[PDB]
Amino acid sequence: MSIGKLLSNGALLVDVLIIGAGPAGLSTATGLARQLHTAVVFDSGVYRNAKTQHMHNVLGWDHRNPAELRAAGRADLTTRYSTIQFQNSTIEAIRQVETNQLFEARDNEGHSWYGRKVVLATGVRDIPLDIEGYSECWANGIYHCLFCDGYEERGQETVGVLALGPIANPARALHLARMALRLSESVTIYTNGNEQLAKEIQQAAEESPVGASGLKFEARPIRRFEKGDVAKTVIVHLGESESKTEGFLVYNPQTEVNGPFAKQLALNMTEGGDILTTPPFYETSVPGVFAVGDCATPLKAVTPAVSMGSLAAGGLVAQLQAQAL
Amino acid sequence: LLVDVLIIGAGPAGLSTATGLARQLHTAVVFDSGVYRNAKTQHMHNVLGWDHRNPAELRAAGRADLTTRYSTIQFQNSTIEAIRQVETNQLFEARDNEGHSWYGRKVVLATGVRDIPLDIEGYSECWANGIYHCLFCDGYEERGQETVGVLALGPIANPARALHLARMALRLSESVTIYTNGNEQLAKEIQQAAEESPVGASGLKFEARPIRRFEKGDVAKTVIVHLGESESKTEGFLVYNPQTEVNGPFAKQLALNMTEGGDILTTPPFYETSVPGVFAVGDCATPLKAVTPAVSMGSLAAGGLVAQLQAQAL
Ligand SMILES: Cc1cc2nc3c(=O)[nH]c(=O)nc-3n(C[C@H](O)[C@H](O)[C@H](O)COP(=O)(O)OP(=O)(O)OC[C@H]3O[C@@H](n4cnc5c(N)ncnc54)[C@H](O)[C@@H]3O)c2cc1C
Ligand SMILES: Cc1cc2nc3c(=O)[nH]c(=O)nc-3n(C[C@H](O)[C@H](O)[C@H](O)COP(=O)(O)OP(=O)(O)OC[C@H]3O[C@@H](n4cnc5c(N)ncnc54)[C@H](O)[C@@H]3O)c2cc1C
Repeated sequence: MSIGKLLSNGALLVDVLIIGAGPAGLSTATGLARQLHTAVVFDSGVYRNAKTQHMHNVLGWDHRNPAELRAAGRADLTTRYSTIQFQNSTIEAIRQVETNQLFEARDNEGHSWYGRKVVLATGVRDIPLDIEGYSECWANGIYHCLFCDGYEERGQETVGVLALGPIANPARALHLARMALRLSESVTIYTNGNEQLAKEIQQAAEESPVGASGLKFEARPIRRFEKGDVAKTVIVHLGESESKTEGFLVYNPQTEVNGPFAKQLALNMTEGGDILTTPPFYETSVPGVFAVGDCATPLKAVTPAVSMGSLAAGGLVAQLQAQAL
Repeated sequence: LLVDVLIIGAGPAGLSTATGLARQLHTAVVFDSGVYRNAKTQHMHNVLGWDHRNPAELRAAGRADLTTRYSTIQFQNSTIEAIRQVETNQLFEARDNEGHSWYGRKVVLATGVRDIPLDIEGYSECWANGIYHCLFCDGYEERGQETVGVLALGPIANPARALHLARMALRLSESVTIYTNGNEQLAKEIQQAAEESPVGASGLKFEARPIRRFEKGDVAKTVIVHLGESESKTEGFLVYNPQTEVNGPFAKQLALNMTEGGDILTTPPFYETSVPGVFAVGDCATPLKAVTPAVSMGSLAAGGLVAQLQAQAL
């Protein structure tokens, strides 16, 4: 290579291997660059929000393409700084060769990279509902985050909430339905064949201080989703032969962390599949390995991802400067 | 005038909070007295997508985004003098410097902090101009020094803080002198801690003489530190993270729990204060005083506000 310190195997050793060039990884690299620390940032080119044209709820970046944030971040990292190296390849394996001290990353081309520390910023993959038409409607009628979307489609007569998967409880369903009520006159909560749940959600709503006004409950099984002709509408085909048109649908899917690294490094995971990290610096259960962004928090958004990246760099700088080379 | 949220502050923290609320069509009045902690700076660093940009540009973009595409966020360029609760979590009243009152279901305090100067002649002249508080914020621009100083005074007067800063300053300078302003016991403790640490004390010097005054040098960001009676040392720049105090009387008026540093005590995931319905975000509510945490706090605060407004009666 051309940056870092030589090892006995013939390779150069950088301070940090950052696996990910979304906002989380780019923000981590941003902090390191301030203190002249070296990093190889890997990018497989798989971004969770690749299906979108417009970012929201990111201060100063309203309605901008998420690709623009990544481009600005990359430009900022190579223009006034020269310690940050970008590698467009997919990491297939990571191993700790020395405790907290040396890590090896191997890519899809057979090439090896060495860092004193590792940052996992691989993001997550959204798991589709096994229902016909779901894939056509995802991020195009079915929305997961009403801070991220929904405002553009406000003023509806009726929209739906899918109380399925992780939304199949009164807390999540009601929180999402009440958010949807800001955007629609009426909200129908779909339970896909769970009457008991529909009853639980209704009762919880009726028994809550604000009540159940504006809410509809649909317990019938869902046969398929059809992308309606107009705007972001989705026709939900229920039972044998009835259907209903909704302005759009709200569903926050189950996710899984991208890459095999939690398995390979035996990193503690959350019940939800996320890599378990602890504030203040978001170090994982193996020292010297950090995790930031979607792969390491239930707060899966751009501003928390960038914040995690900054704080991780603070911790990395501390470790790099306090620990013998 | 009753809105959902009275937001006191239009820095990154307040603006981020408003950005969140606007997505869900919640109403807010954002107050701005026009006093920003980084008012003295031309170049913001360590904020993804904004390297070397003017911090005023971030505030301008955040304001423009909110006024352009959203209609539920109001801005008031006035100073708030007093806030009080009218009914428990039900209602808050903010009184401005013109004797107008505003009512909100909730309140966000995003007032920032004021950096307390050292009581040493010449400090004021050298602040953010030779004396730097955050080596992620600055320092990189003045790299390649022969010598720089760390002021191990106030909150930096302990081996951990002094060594952490000194090792950061060593990235930017051949040598770092740690000043203890007359505390010889501290100088020795810092040296031993460095000497006994895994990385050692190489590149560090220790200066325990009392500091009489700071004189800003004519060249670049240099500061002449006047020691003893007549002796002096010229540094490339000095590094010191000051004690801070929250802006505004609101933590006192509402009797909000404070941290041991004087910040408003808040807790993730939503940064609500010790008084239900009052939130605090950004510098006034965290020891992590930087733009990206301030912005993230604003977003999460908006999530908690959104949750309460929609689960509680109007
Ligand atoms: C449809 C949709 C819309 C959204 N809209 C918004 C919005 O408006 N506002 C908002 O704040 N949030 C939004 N989000 C959430 C947002 O996308 C995430 O919070 C954010 O992208 C997380 O950033 P990250 O860096 O953690 O992961 P990502 O941005 O997904 O980046 C992951 C990086 O890791 C890399 N990677 C993964 N595995 C490997 C490997 N083995 N080797 C090398 N590289 C690897 C990828 O190539 C990629 O570069 C949206 C999400 C979705 C699905
Ligand atoms: C010299 C210097 C350089 C810095 N450089 C960087 C950097 O490069 N990168 C970085 O990330 N961070 C930097 N910081 C830290 C950064 O400035 C803060 O983290 C950030 O400004 C916090 O934002 P905030 O919204 O919490 O407070 P502020 O940005 O200070 O805004 C506070 C708001 O509250 C308002 N307000 C206060 N009291 C009242 C009242 N009574 N009525 C009405 N309104 C009121 C003010 O008018 C203002 O609008 C720097 C700080 C300093 C001092």
